[PDB]
Amino acid sequence: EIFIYWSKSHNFKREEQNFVVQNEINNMSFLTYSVQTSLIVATLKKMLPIGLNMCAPTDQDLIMLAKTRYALKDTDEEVREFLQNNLHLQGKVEGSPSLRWQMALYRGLPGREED
Amino acid sequence: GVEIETISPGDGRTFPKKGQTCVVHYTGMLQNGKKFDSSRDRNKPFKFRIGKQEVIKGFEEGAAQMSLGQRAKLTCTPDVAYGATGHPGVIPPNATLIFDVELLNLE
Amino acid sequence: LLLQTNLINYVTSIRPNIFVGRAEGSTQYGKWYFEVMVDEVVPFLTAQATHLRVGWALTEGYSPYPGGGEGWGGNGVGDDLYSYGFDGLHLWTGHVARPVTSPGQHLLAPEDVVSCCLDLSVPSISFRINGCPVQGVFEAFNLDGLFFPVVSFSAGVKVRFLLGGRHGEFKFLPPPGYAPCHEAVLPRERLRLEPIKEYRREGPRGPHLVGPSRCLSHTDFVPCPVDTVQIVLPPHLERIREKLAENIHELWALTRIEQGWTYGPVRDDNKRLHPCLVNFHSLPEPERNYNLQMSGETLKTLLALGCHVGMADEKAEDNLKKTKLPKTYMMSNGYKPAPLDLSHVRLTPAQTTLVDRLAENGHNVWARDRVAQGWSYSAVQDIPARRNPRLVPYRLLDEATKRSNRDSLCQAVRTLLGYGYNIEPPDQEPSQVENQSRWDRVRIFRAEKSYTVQSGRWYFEFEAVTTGEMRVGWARPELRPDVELGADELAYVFNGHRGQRWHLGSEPFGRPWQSGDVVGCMIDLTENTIIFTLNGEVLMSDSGSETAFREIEIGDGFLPVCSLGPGQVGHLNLGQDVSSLRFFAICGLQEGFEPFAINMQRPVTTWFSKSLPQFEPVPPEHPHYEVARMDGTVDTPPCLRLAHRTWGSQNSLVEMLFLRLSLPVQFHQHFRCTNRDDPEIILNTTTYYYSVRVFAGQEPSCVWVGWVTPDYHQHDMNFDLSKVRAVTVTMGDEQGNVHSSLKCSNCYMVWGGDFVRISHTDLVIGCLVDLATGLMTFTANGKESNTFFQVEPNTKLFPAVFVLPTHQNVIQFELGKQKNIMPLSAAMFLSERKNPAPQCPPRLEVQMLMPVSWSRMPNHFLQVETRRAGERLGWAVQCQDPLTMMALHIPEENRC
Repeated sequence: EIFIYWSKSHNFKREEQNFVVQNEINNMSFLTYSVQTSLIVATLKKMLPIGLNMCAPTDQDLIMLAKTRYALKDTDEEVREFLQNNLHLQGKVEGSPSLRWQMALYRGLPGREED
Repeated sequence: GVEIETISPGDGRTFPKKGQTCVVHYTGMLQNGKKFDSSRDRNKPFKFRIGKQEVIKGFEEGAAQMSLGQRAKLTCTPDVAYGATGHPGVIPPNATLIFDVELLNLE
Repeated sequence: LLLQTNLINYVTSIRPNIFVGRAEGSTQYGKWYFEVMVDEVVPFLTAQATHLRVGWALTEGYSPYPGGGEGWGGNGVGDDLYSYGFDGLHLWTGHVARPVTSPGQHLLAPEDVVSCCLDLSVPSISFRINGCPVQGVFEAFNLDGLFFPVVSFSAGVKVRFLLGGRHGEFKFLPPPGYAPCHEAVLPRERLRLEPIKEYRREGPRGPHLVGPSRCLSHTDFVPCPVDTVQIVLPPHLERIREKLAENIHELWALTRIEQGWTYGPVRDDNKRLHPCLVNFHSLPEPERNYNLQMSGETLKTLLALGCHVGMADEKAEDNLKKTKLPKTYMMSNGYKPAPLDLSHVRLTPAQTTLVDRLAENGHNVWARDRVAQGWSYSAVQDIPARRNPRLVPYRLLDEATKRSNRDSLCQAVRTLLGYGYNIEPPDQEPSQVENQSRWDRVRIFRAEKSYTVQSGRWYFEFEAVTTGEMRVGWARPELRPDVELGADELAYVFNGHRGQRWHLGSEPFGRPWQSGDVVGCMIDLTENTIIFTLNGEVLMSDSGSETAFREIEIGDGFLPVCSLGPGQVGHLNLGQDVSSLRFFAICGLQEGFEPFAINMQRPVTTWFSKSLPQFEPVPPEHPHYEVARMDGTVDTPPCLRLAHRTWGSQNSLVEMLFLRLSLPVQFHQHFRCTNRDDPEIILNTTTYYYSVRVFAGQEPSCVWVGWVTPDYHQHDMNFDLSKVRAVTVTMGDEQGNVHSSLKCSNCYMVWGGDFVRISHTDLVIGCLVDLATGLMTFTANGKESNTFFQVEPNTKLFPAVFVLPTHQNVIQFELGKQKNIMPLSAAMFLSERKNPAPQCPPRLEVQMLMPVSWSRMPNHFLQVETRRAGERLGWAVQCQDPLTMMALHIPEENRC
């Protein structure tokens, strides 16, 4: 949520550049100027794998479709039904070979319950 | 003509009389040390009636001194082997052969 | 002409970790005896007869890599000139089997006891079979390196090593004067059966790649101290000559006072009541002043090492006192500490290192003296036989004795330090024990070129079993086997000893691993980057970048590559089973990377850098050496001239060059004994000729000209005609009277310095062979030399020159003829057996010795089982599941 509000605002980016310039934050020793080194994007980069972990590889396809949805700036609430209307997205683990080994690992995770 | 050299003794008692088939598993090599045949690769023992001259000569005075179960090495000179003609495509002319012969069963 | 193929068994070798050798002033006995009892042998488990030989081998070249090799593969004990073997009917060496009479000879069968002996005094290796002498003896062989017992075997055998004592009972008295082999285990190791040099051992989770191992050289048993004679004794030492002596006069006595070893007025030292703490005046005068001058002698070692003394602070004599403890109380003339007492005193690490090497130089002088009185080493002490368990150089001693020695001189240096006299460390000089063999240092295991990746995102893990010098990463397919990974531009690798990137050099990058760390290497060929993770955490450079390398061109491709140094183990998990990868999910999975082997149903084939010198053609593009195929004028026969491109230039590479011509000349299978040319002589001759012109400028003392058998694999950068392999197989009758004395080798050569005041004229060394007599002769410059060689029928011999360049015009092969002697081209090519015109067809080309070459790693290895069967049964070996290989034989080179 913080990141989408990050990208959806413009003057907020300039004010962030302000904070970094008047406060002389290293932005490197913290992680170990450019927006590349923004702690917002850095934190989301580091927190991303945890988020992607929930999404099974069989959901990787839906995502590729939803990429188009946010491209045309579709309404955030309606994406829900964009995904229940476009419901036949998840593919076949047998029909797709790479998924035959991704889905295995995802299936094995004790924290990932199919229920 | 044929030089028998015992590698592992057999029985030293029963020798192939004429007319007893001899089952022998063998491997053969030109004297320079290259192989042309083995029966062990084909996987079946080779049988021949001693006295019917199916086999080359040295192979026939040679597998006669062996006993049952013995393993020996024969060195057939071309006189008591193929000879000046050769087995074209297999054995060059004027060749001496060495055979690791194991007489497995008699008949 | 056509590459021959056949099915051959895999053959392996097992040895005890017992090494014995000989050198000047070596601390090793020279008469060794061991047995092998054959339990079961399946004579034909496959089509090929079961392999089983016993014998001795050398630690400087007996490396029987599984798979291919000399001849038709199946290299065991006796398939080179470093091993000496016996199979019951034959004596094997140099890949030649020579029949030996034994009383009732037959192949090694069940219930057989083979007793192998080594007298390294003459050098000799006798045998016995079932207690019956075997009439055949190897002799006069090379005595460099160390000798170990060895059995070679294919699948389908069971044998038992009998090493005597508690590792066997020998069933047969060793012949007089011989020592059982269990008396050669060094005081720091345990007797066990191991394979010879290996690049792979089975591990808990999977195969463990193994780097080279360090074996003891025969010069690691000679104690070489620093001479302590030419030392004028300084004034500051004689000034302290007494207290440092008084404090070590009964220091060994202090420990045992008030115990069962408590002194008594009736007796003296060495009477189970030793201490005698009173003084050294009561003790005998000769050993007394001997102890004084031994304290001086330790100070003299301090001088020769580079230790000097300086006095600054309050004199310790004042602020030190003697403590009449309740312990160490004695009735003989009062009680006192047995050594001279000392108060609170400390020692800096410089003193620790100094006392370590100071104790080393005490042990090594003692061992040298004992050896000079004839003594030698034995794990079991025999005083009347004059053998000791401690006659080894300090580096090989055990930690208990190391510490016991260090305690005394630590006390001495402590007493010296109390008096404030400085212990000065000497200068530091970095030295390398072995330098010549830079190539027997690193093994590089890479995936096969067929797996090269040009796209996608890939991942693979590498577990560092031993923190050491290992490099893991990605490598372009045309990787050189003889350059350190990352030194050139063909590899992007990570070195974990201290964290370093490697590509075209080194850059510090990341932490060093510890034992058990798992380095996950991953590549993204869409972004063209390489990432390394250490235990699931990305390694970051100092700049902050998360990619080790960026902007990598895809090029021809990339491969997994690993590089293990000496004594280094590692586990390469390419990921054929995803669950095996331990840190894949933590870093590597969600980012899109795939395991490198993900559906390689058959595990990924790997090739390693095989450090066995093979002869390979001189590259047409070579930075240093060029070969010109000069044709033949009327005065000059066809030639192949070697020139050094960069002589005088800054990047000149001057090193021994081992050249040979590609094709061999073969001797006749049966020997005859039992100017213008005469046409009938030249047509009916069997003598053949070739010369080598050593150009003016190239020193003739740096050239060796002659022949090599097809098993010369000796890339020796310090060559001489005493480093050529040799052996003398001697066959005798029952009494021992000789019947044959065949002499075998692999390098039949002459040194150009035998033939050579000013050097401006070339040296034309000519070589003649009589292919129907077996005799070889050399001509210096027209004059006939005095070195003749005799070779047995049917041998192959390549022309060869070994030259250390000393000029940009080095040598020149000359394929000409003499009067009534045919040229080489007649011997080499069948079509030219009667053509007396010298030729140089395109198949004749100079080849040079390459130190390393790539080689396939077998998919399946033999499964050998070793176990100490009992105190009386000895160590057992057992291989029973068969393995074959479809060989491919290059006929002219006699290799597989």
